[PDB]
Amino acid sequence: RWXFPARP
Amino acid sequence: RWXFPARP
Amino acid sequence: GLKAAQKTLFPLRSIDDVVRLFAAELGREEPDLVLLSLVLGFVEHFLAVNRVIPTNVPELTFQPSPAPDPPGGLTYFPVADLSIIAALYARFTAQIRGAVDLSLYPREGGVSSRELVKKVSDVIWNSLSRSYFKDRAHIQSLFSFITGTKLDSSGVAFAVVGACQALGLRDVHLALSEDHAWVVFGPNGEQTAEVTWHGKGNEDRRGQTVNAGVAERSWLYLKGSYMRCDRKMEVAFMVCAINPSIDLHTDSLELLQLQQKLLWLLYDLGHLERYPMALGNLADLEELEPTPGRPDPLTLYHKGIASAKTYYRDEHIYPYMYLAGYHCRNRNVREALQAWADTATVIQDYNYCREDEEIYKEFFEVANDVIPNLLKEAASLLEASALQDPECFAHLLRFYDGICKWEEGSPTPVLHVGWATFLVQSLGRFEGQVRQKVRIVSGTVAGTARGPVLTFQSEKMKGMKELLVATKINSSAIKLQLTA
Amino acid sequence: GLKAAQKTLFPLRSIDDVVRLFAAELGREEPDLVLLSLVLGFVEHFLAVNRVIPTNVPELTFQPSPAPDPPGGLTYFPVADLSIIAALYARFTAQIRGAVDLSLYPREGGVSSRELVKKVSDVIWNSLSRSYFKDRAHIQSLFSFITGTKLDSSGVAFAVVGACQALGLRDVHLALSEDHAWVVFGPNGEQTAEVTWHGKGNEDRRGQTVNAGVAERSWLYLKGSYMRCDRKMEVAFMVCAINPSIDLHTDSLELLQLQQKLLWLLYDLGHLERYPMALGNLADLEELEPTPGRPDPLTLYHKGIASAKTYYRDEHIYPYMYLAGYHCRNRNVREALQAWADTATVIQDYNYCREDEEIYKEFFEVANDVIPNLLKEAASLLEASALQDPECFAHLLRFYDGICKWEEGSPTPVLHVGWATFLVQSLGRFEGQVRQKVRIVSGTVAGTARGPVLTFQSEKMKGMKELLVATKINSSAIKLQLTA
Repeated sequence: RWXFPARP
Repeated sequence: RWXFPARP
Repeated sequence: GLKAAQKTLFPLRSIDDVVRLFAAELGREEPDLVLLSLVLGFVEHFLAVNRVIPTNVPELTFQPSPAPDPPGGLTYFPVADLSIIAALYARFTAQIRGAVDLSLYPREGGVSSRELVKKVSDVIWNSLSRSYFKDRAHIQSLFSFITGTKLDSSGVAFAVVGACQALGLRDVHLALSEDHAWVVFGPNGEQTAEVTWHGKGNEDRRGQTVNAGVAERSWLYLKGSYMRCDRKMEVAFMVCAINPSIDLHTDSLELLQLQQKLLWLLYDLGHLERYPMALGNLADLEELEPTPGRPDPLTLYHKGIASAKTYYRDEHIYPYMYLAGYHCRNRNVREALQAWADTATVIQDYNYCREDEEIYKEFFEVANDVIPNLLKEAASLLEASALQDPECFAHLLRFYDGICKWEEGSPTPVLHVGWATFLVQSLGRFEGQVRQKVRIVSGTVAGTARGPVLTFQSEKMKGMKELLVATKINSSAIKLQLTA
Repeated sequence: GLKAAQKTLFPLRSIDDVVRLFAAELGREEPDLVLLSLVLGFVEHFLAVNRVIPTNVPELTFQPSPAPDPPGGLTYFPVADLSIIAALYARFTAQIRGAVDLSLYPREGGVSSRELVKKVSDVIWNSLSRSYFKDRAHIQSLFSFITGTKLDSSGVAFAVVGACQALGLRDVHLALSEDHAWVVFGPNGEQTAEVTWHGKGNEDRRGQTVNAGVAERSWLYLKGSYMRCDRKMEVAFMVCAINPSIDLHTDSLELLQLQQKLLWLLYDLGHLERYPMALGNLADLEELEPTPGRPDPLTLYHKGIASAKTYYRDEHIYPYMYLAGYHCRNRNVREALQAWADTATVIQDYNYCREDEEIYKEFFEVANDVIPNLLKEAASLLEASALQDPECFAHLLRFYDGICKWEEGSPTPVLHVGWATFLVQSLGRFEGQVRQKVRIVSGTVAGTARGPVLTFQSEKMKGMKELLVATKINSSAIKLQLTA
C-alpha cells in the first residue's frame, strides 16, 4: 500500500 | 481500515 | 421502484431523520436492505470519506446544527435528497433484473434454485472492479458497489443477498460466522453457498458448500453453529458494518452516534437477541460515550454471552474476548484472566485450520503481549493485590490448557517455542507460595450418589502439572514439553 | 507557465514517450519536478488506481498496442494530452504564488529565509485534506495533491520542495534518510527544516531543526550522513516513489517497465551514483524481469553498497538488507547470513530511539523469522552443506553482536526474552563440532611492527563467548544474559 520510497 | 463487521 | 410509504420519510437531514427510516423500514415484513444500505453508504461517505463540501453541486445540500460538546459552533450533515437516493436505488435494480431474468428459473413455491443463487452471485462478482485493495475502509455498502464498484469480503455477500431481495427471492439469507460470510437458501434454509473470498488469498470456493469446513471442525465455520440471518438481523449487520473511521486516529462523531443509536433501535426491537457480536459492539460503544437511561457496558457483554450459550451452543469466541477486553482496559486483571480462560474453554473443542489465522493471532496477542503486560504492570503496582491470588494462576493455566486442547487433532501445530518464553515468564510472575495453593486434581469419583481446584483436559498440560507448581520453574523443561 | 521546449514533447502515448520527457527534462539545468510529478501521478492513476476506461470524457483518450507476453491481444495506455497536464500545472502554480508572495522576503543573493521556507511548508500543509488515511497507496505525486488533496508522509516534503522551485527558490532541497524526509536550505545547504510528520503518530516537529535527532545518534537521521538531494536526485526519488501496486497481489506491468526504464535512464546519466537505495530498487526489479545488455542484480546491489561507503560513511543499513534479501530468496544461506551480519555491523554504532521502530522491526523479522526459517530448511536439506560451516556460525554471532552493541547506550532496551528463544534455537541448529571450530579471540597484540576468527564488540556477547560454544546449550543461562 505504502513503504517509504525505495525501501527494501 | 477494515475488520470483519462487529469484531472485537 | 420504491414504495410510497418509504418515499415520504425523505429527505434526511440529521442522524435522527435517519433513525426514523430504519425504525420505519424495520416494522415492515420485508425491510429494504438495498435502500438502507444506500442511505448508510451515502451518509458514511460525506461524513468519513470525503468531508470537504462541494459548492458546485446544486443537487447536494448540507444541514447546519449546534455542535455536541462546548467545542465548536456548527456541525454540517449531508442532506439525503429523495432524488439522489432513488436514482441509485433504480440503477442497482436495473443492473440486477437486467443481468438476470427469472424467466428460466422455475421456483417450486417459494424456493430458489442453486443455479439461480450461483447466478446472482456471479452477476455481482463480475460487476466488481479490477483495480482495488480489498481491505480498505468504507467499501461495505451498496453505495460503494454502485458508485465505485468496490466492495469488501463481507460486503460482497451482503450485496448478493440484497440483490436477491431485489429479484423477489425471499428465501436467500446472510450466513455469518465470526470471520466469514456466505449465503443460506432453500426450504427451511439448510442449503448453503460460498459467494465471497476469505482472507488475503483471493482463494474462493464459490458455488461450493460449507459442508467441508464445518466437517473439519474449523472456527471459520463454527462447527455449524454459525448465524442464519433474517431480514431483521441483516439490517443489524449493516449497522455493525458502519465504519466511523475518518483516519487511523480520528473518528466521525456523527457516525458514532448514528451507529450507537441504530443499535439500540435494533435492541429495543429485540433484533439483537441472537447477535452476540452486535451486543459486544454496542457494549464498547457505550463504555466511551454512555447514553442516559441505558444499561452499563458490563451488563451488555453478558447479555451477549447469554445469547451465545442459548442460541449457538456457547461455541462463539468473541463474546468472551469482548469482555476480557473491557476488564483489561479497565485494569481488572482477575476478571480479565477469567474471561480469557473462558475463551480457551471454547477454542479447545476446535481444530486450528488454514483459514483460522485470524483467531490464532488473537490468542497469540493475549498470550504473548496483553497478558505478559498486565502481569508486568502488576509486579510494579504492589511494589509501590491480584498477582498473589491462586485463582488467577488457575485462570492462566486453564487458558493455556484450552489452547493445548485446541492444538490436539489439528493439521497445523499451534504451539511453537515462542509461546514458551511467555509461558515461562508469566509463571515466574507468580510466587511459588501461590503456584502451589492450586489443586491440580484429575478426578476423585465420577458422578453423584443418592484453595481453588483445577482439572486439565489437554494431555500436554497434564504432563506438566508438576513443573508448573515447582518452586523453581524449569525453563528448559517446560519448553520441550509445550512443543511436541 | 510552461516553457515551449517542454510543451513540444507532448502528448505522451506510451511508456517510451514518457521516458523522453524525463531524458529531456533531465538534461536541463533546472528539471521541473512539478511537471514530472504530475505526468507520473497522472499515468499511475489510470494504470493502478482507476483502470476502468471512461467513455464520456472526450478530453481523455487511450492508446492501443500489442501486449508484452503471448498472453493478451491489446494493451491500452493513458494519453497525456498537453492540455490536461498544463491545466494541472497552472492550478498548482496558482495555489502557490497566490498563497505566498515573495514581496516581503528579501533574499540576500540566492538564499531563502527560514521564515519563507516554513511558510511554503505551511501553505502546502494547510492545503491538505482533513479526511484520509496517511498510509494508503498512490498519494505520493502532486497529481494526488492537486486532484485529491491527499499526500503521504514523504510526498509532503517532495511537495514543499516542488513548491519552492515554482516560487523560484533554487536553494531548497529534499533531505532523505532511509525512513524520513525533510528540507535543506541556506548557502551551502547546511540549514535544515522539518516539514512532514513521521510514523503513525501525527507528531511533527515542523519548523524545528534535525540537529537534535542527529545528536541522539538515531537511525532516523543517520548520524548526519543522510542524503542531501539536488534536482537530479529528486527526480530519482520521484521515480522510486512510483507504486506499481494495483492490489495486494497484483502489479501493473506497464508501471513496472516504466519505473525500471526510468531508473536506467537515471543510471546511465550517473544520477543514481549517490543513491544506494535506488540502486537496490533497480536490482530487485531486474531479478524479476531482466533487461538485455544490462548488469546482473548482484552486480547492482554491490554498486549500491559501494555508494554507501564512498558517499555516506558506510552508515546506511538498507544496501545490506537488500543484498541479504536476494540471497535468502535465492536460497544462498552463507552469503545471506554474511550480509545480515554486515548489517548489524552498521547498526551497532547507533542507538535505538523512539522513531526508529521501522528498523527495529526489520531486524526482529530477520532474527526471529527469516533466519530461523533458512536454518529450519537447512536441517532438512542435508537429511535428504552450510549448516556445518563455522564461518556461517560466526556470521550469526556477529549479527547478534552488532544488535547487542546497538542496544548499548540506548534509551529503550532492544533485547527482551523473546529474542532469546530464537537465539537459543538457532544455535542449537549448529552441531557442537562446528560451534567450536570458531575462534572467539579478544586480541593478541595491537597494531603492527616494522578455523575462522571472530572478535566481539558488545559486552553482552562477550560474557557468553563460552556458553555459545558449549556442547550443551544452556537455555536458562543464555536468556538471563541476553537481557539485562
